[PDB]
Amino acid sequence: QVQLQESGGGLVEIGGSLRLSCAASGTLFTFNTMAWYRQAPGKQREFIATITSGGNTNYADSVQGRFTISRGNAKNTLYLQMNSLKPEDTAVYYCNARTMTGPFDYWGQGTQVTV
Amino acid sequence: SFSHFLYYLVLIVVIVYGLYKLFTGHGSDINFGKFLLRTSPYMWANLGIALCVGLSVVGAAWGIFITGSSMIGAGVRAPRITTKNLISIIFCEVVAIYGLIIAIVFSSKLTVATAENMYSKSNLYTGYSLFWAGITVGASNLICGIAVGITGATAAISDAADSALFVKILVIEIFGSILGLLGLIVGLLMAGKASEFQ
Amino acid sequence: TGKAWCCTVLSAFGVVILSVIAHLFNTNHESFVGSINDPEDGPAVAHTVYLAALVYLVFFVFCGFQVYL
Amino acid sequence: MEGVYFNIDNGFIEGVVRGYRNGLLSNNQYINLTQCDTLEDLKLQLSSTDYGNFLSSVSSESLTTSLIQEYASSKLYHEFNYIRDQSSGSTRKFMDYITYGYMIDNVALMITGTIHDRDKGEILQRCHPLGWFDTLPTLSVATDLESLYETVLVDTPLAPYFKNCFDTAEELDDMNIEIIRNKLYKAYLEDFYNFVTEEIPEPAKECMQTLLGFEADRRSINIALNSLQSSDIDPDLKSDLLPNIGKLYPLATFHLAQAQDFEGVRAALANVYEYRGFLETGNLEDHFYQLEMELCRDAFTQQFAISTVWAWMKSKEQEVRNITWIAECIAQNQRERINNYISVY
Amino acid sequence: EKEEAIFRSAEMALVQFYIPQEISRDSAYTLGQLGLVQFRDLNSKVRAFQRTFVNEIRRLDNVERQYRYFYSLLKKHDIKLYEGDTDKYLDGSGELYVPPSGSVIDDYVRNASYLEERLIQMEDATDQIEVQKNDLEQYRFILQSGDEFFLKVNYVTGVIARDKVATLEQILWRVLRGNLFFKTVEIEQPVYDVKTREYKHKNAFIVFSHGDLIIKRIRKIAESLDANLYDVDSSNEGRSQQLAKVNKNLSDLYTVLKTTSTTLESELYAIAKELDSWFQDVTREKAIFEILNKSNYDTNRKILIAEGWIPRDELATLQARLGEMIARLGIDVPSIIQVLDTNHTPPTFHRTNKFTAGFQSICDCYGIAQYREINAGLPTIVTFPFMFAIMFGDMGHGFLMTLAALSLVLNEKKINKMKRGEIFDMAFTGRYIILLMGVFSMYTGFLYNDIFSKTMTIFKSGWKWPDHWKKGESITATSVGTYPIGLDWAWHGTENALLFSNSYKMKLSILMGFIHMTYSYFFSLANHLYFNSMIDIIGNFIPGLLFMQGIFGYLSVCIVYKWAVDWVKDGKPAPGLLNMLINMFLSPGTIDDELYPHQAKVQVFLLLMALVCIPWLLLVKPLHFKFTEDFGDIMIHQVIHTIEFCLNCVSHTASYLRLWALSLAHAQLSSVLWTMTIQIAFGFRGFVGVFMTVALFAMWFALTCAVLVLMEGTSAMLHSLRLHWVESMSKFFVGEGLPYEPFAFEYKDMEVAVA
Repeated sequence: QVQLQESGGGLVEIGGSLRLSCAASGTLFTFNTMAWYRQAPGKQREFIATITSGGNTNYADSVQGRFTISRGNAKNTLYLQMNSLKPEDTAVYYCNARTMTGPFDYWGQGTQVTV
Repeated sequence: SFSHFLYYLVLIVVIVYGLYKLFTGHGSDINFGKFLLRTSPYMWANLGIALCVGLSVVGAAWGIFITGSSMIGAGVRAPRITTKNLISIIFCEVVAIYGLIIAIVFSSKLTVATAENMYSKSNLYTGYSLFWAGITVGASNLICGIAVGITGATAAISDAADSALFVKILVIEIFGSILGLLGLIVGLLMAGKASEFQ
Repeated sequence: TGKAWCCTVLSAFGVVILSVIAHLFNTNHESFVGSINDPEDGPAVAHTVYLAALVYLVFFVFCGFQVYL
Repeated sequence: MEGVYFNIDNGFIEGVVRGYRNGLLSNNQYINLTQCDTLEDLKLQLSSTDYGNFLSSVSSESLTTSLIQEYASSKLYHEFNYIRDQSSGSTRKFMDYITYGYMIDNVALMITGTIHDRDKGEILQRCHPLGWFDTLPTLSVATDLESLYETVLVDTPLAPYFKNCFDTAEELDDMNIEIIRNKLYKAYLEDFYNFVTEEIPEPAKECMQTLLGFEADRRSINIALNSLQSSDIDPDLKSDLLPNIGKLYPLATFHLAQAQDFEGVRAALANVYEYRGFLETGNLEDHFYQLEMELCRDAFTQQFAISTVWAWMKSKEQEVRNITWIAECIAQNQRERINNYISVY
Repeated sequence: EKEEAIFRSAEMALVQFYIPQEISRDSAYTLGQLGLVQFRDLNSKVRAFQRTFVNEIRRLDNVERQYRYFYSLLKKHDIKLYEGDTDKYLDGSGELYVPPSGSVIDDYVRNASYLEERLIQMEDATDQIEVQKNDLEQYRFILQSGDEFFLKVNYVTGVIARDKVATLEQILWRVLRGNLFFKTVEIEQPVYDVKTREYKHKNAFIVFSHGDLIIKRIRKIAESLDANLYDVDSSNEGRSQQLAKVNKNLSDLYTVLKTTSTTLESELYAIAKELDSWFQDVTREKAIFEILNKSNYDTNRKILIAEGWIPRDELATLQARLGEMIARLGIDVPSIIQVLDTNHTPPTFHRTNKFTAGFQSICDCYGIAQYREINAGLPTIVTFPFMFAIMFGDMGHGFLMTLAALSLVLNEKKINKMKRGEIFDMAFTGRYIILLMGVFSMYTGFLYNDIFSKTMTIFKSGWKWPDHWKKGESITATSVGTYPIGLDWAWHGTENALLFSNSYKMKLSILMGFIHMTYSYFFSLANHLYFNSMIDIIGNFIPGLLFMQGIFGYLSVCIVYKWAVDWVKDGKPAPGLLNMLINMFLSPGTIDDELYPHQAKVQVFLLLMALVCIPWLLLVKPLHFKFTEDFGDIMIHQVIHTIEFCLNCVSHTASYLRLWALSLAHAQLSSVLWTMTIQIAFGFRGFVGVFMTVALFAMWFALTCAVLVLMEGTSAMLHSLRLHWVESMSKFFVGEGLPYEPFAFEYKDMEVAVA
């Protein structure tokens, strides 16, 4: 069985920088796609960023140039780093890992951040 | 015999199917090129590596039992045979070493390609290259094992008659064993220019 | 007589090998409880392995006497 | 090709038999035997050869040429049975076919001994031990061939060969037995040749077809010359006794059956090159043995061919004939004929 | 002082013997007691039955025939001869003792002849009684049969072998044409035939008919199949009367059998005390004449001439002991001994001890070394067990093998004295070589850092893992240093371990192979110099050296050089060793990735050096002989040697990959066996868990000992032998020498002699 865990969450000072870390275990292959999502109270989930196995990156316009997404040295490890934070960024954040075809689409439990 | 009947049945149905597709105007349905162009190159490469050592080992094993059974039979009244004639077994066994060696070299080529480049020019070339390169080494080694084995059995039978004969017959095994090197050399040449799967 | 020797030496190796393995488990040695797939509890395993060593110790002294007489 | 499949089954046999071939006496060894002057010396000289210790249990005063013949033969008969025991499949069938010839001879010998009312205990001790079968001595219980066939011979592997025999007179006789013996051999060689053609692969196929052909030819010539001792034989009756497989067949065998005298036999035989000069000179059987040995020596040059065991079997038999001839010359002291041994090797 | 004949053969001397005919027989016994000299055949040209001592040989040969006959009579019965007294004449020490007098030998001849005459008549008279005893026993069995047997003259009856009865029933049904009435019963005790001394399962039968002319045929048919027919009356009274009479005859017959049989066994029990002693004397009496038969008899003088090889080192003892003989014999004589020089080839002799003997055997089993060429024994002592260990690398299996050999070597005083089985004698002969390969297996097992497929964390590792990670998260280590002894234990259970182990072991295999071949090849030089053959230096050794080192020495230097360069720090791509080796031949002067400066210049030079050595090796020695049609054989030999040497150079170097293959296979079987038969036990608890653990360990230890030591050890051991006989030894070993085989006396087993 596959599973994922976030880490690095918590409250932070206004304008402060922060990093979120994520990992996935229990599968032999490298995931084609891995991504981050967020959800503030009273709203649906919002897309933030995604990165391919080839290192291609894509971002939401709201965090363009503010957030950066990257993969770690070892297989199926992921990072997100935000250089400054504001109240409109406060939410719970999720990891997502996907396969190029089929139902194999995994989601993490999530972690909170607030100003 | 029943097996020959199957061969002619299969020949006839293939002909009829080809003629049928041709006359109805669908002659382009049986498109060998698109099959060859669309099957996964990992099949060709792994199938080549497997048959390379597989057929080489068959050759060595076949060569050994050809030589060994006669050598043991000749040795019954001339046990001096057993220790000097071992060289014929050596020439058979080395044919398996060449098969193993090529498997070492080719195994380094089996990287994993990204989906965007799976069926590109370079990856297809490597797939066909490793397949046929494996076959020539395997087939040449299979043939070589038989020829050395048959000569080895002949040498043991002759040595039991007069020790002076063995040295003269041994020359023929050397000529036989050279076919192992030539198979190896051509195998390395036709594979040497291929690149690992990108 | 020869009948007793094999059971003697097999037990003799049993005593030392099982007890050494038990000690490493009791110590939580990395080569025995380090993996995610290793058992979850060192001393719990050590106890049962240690009892297995005692079983072979009984067979050792039993056969040691039978071969001595 | 030739060699890739033979050794799966026969490889061990081919090695051992050629081991035996290396034991055959050479010309120099016959010469050394010729220079002995007592059987007690012949025993010592032979022990240096491959024959080894085979007489090491025999007292010096008990040495006789018949004892040497018996022990020398027994050596071969054990080696043959050993090789057969290690065989299987078509090879086993082949070696049994070699055996049928000897038991066909034992049948005629046993009946001949019976019709003279001689003790069965005497007859058995001169039957050939390869031609043995379970009920051989039971052929001594009667004289009627119809009764013997139903009693015994239907149960033996010889049964098919009596297909042409039963039109006999009611009671047997010396001449009547011999025509039976030949009409058995007639069927046997044709069956043996057919089996070789059907079931034995190359190059052994052609090798045996040649070797069996020679025996058919020799069988034919002797029958023609022996019939000339009779007051009469119907040529159509004589025609049945000549095998169909020989080099002489059909053209020469037809004239050979029609022929009435030695001059006519020569006129018939002179048409065939391989026997062009046989009847003019020397001894006829001496020529046959010489040519028989040439064919065997040729066969040994093949490899991975089961005919090798036929070649070994026949060559070793001639060696016993040689050794006994020399031993007889030593014992009887009539040395001037001693050099007539036959040796190709 | 004696020379240490283990590095090269002992120096041999040829010595002539002139012995007066009077002292001949006595002297030759002393030379047999010496057990030291190997004689030549001075007159091989004369025929066997013409040699001068043939009559003497025949005399003892007839006695040995009779002793084989007597031994057969003993073995036919349960009687057993007196064992032992093996050491009465000699401890094998070579002390002088006096031989039997001629009158004693005459008495043995006379006595043996007398005994054969008695036992022949006695034995033949005995079995005649046994036949009658056997016959009456069979007859009685019929009369004791029940009346049911006779219900359905009216019948014929008898006894027959149980295999043949099937044919008898078939034949009778055939000739009676279905009117057959046939009954049969089995017999419980097998019956022996004196005709063969083999036993038959017998059977009894009866058939019914009236017609006289049929009854006659039935009797003939039954007799034809070796059946014993018996006349039996139809009345129960008559059968009872016949049964009574038969019992009287049978009762009386036991008295005859027992009196004669016990007489015979009393005779055998006497000779059984002495036969082995007689045989030991007579066999030596034959052997001594067999030596004299090879000497040159002189008719102009009462003297015999003989020749033999003696080690130059021992010659003073030979002169001394013959002096002692003359002292005891009193007869004066001129010098028996004259030393002689010749161009004949001497025999090869190597002195040995309980340690070296096993290793020397492994070499002699391939061939006898040429006189005073380098003995392969010494290099074999260490390199054979070490080349085994480098494959059989594991401290666990190494220990078990070491302990086994220790139990065997410490008891050697006891084991040497007892009788040993066929396989056990092979093991005992190898005790030291097994011990030595055991302890090496420990050392190389430690460098592989493997004990029963588990690693040992002796020293601190040179790799450091990340400072944090989560359950099941993949991680990669960073280097801190280098491990001091063996493989770093951080590699265990590592999911990419194989890619490091295979890189390491394959390079280790090639390096060991190259060094072993290089070291062995230099013994060729040590032979050429010792025999002062310079053309061999200039023609064979030098070109061979340049060809061998120019390619595979270069390859060895490259792989050991590549380890010394920090490719990651210095920012250059790590070059491919397979590519540069192949391209050096198939695309010379071209490089994909640079390994060192000026690489292209060196590679093309070394290629040219390798090529020019070919014609240099091929031509120079034949041409030298041509300048001094026998030269044709020198030409043929050299080209055969040339082509073999060149292709063997690559073929042999490749074959050393076996060291890696056998090791990798050995490692994986060990790992799987633990994973399948011990790792299970830790999943259970309680007394069921204890029982599961105790049972599984026994399974694990059984498989470990039976397969991973006995079978794997045997497989690896004989691959080490292959590498020595073929790859290593062929570089210097000439062989085809003559073994040293001195005339001597020893105990001969009566059982083996009759066999």
